[PDB]
Amino acid sequence: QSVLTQPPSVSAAPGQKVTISCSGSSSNIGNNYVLWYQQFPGTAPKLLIYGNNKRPSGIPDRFSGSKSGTSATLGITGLQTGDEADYFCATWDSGLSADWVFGGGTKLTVLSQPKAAPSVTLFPPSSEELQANKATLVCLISDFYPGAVTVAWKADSSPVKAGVETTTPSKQSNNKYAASSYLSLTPEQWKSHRSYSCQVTHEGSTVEKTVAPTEC
Amino acid sequence: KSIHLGPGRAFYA
Amino acid sequence: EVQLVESGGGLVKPGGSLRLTCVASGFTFSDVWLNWVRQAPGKGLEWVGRIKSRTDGGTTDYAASVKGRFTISRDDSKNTLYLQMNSLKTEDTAVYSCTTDGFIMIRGVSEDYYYYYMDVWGKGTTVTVSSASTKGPSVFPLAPCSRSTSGGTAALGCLVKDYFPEPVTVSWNSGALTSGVHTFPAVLQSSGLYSLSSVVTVPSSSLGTQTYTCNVNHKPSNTKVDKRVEL
Repeated sequence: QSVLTQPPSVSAAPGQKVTISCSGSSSNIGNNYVLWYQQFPGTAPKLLIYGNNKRPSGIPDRFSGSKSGTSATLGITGLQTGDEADYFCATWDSGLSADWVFGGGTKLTVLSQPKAAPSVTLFPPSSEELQANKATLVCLISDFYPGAVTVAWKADSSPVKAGVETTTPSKQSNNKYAASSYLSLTPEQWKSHRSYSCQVTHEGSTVEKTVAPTEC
Repeated sequence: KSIHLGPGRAFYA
Repeated sequence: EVQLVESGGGLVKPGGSLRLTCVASGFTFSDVWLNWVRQAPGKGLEWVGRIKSRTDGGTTDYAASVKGRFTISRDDSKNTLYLQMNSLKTEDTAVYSCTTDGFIMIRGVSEDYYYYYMDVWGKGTTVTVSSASTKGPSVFPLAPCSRSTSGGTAALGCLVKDYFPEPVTVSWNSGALTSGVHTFPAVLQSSGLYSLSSVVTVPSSSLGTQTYTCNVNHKPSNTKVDKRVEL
């Protein structure tokens, strides 16, 4: 659900380098010229790259862009803490309306502290709520760094997409991150499965909690 | 001579 | 002081209309092409349409997702761009921004190249297409399914469900309790309503020593709720 596909998150320490990929079709990246923008919170996007690989004046050679086929890549070397920002690719469409089109964005973390795995707490629906003819399972994710996770839900160990709503990650007052995921079901659905799991994946590692209706 | 690279732009000018 | 400033955003019922305006300053507005773009919460940027400059014919282009419903017009004499949105759908909900098409020109050995890009961006105006209206929260206790006893810590809390608009304020034991309290950002459901959770961590061994009551305050609906959480 973004015309051009980027990874949601990338990170490395100061001094290091990083690449951010952007995947499209023949009709955007394939035919046309790719642009890259840097955006800070609250601030207008700044042009970083145009014409696939050209830097505006003031953009240092640490930033570089390339394109091949239907993908484009942005490279950043000698990472500075000042580079921590969102990066997104843009090009246009070759169709009748020639839309500008965008990547979903990549948040780059410049590592200033050790990676922290998320603390995860999973709550069942309350007795009160079930009597209100509703059921929400509540999965609370905190204290992770860098600030990106992906959340998967299971019922009787099989994937559940329906009735799921997850927040974006948010900065805690201590510079780590928090997120929340809500699985909404009917009381009768609730009572129908043996277990339910909230599985949070952070930096290749997954932390999971489970509940079973039978305890409650 | 002017070349125009953007959406909706007349390449040539 | 080159700038674009949008206004006109607000809450609108599905099937409704709304007109946004964008005011330009600090540059020759009539010389440039302009775009409307929009971004839903947790989603990527999406182009809505453009209108070209008078010299380039002044015509409009629209995204397939809004063509027939949205109309873009400019008033060069008032440095103003408009977006008239009709038959609004819940899925049109977004922060809508205006942008210019700028360029970098490279003087070639014979011939000049023009690389265009969205240059000046406004800060945006929020459009909410929803049937939701002011509503105070339902509040439910959060306790573990498994008896959370012996050993380390226990988590307990309050689920603050289905309110509109933001914000809600949650305190614990009238503000006496602050240690181990974590209130999370709200999730927006497809109904248009928010829900959030607030949790408290305590030593498990300590569990029946005292009480825990969350004090939920919803100023927009003038609702307050105090709820004891028993584990």
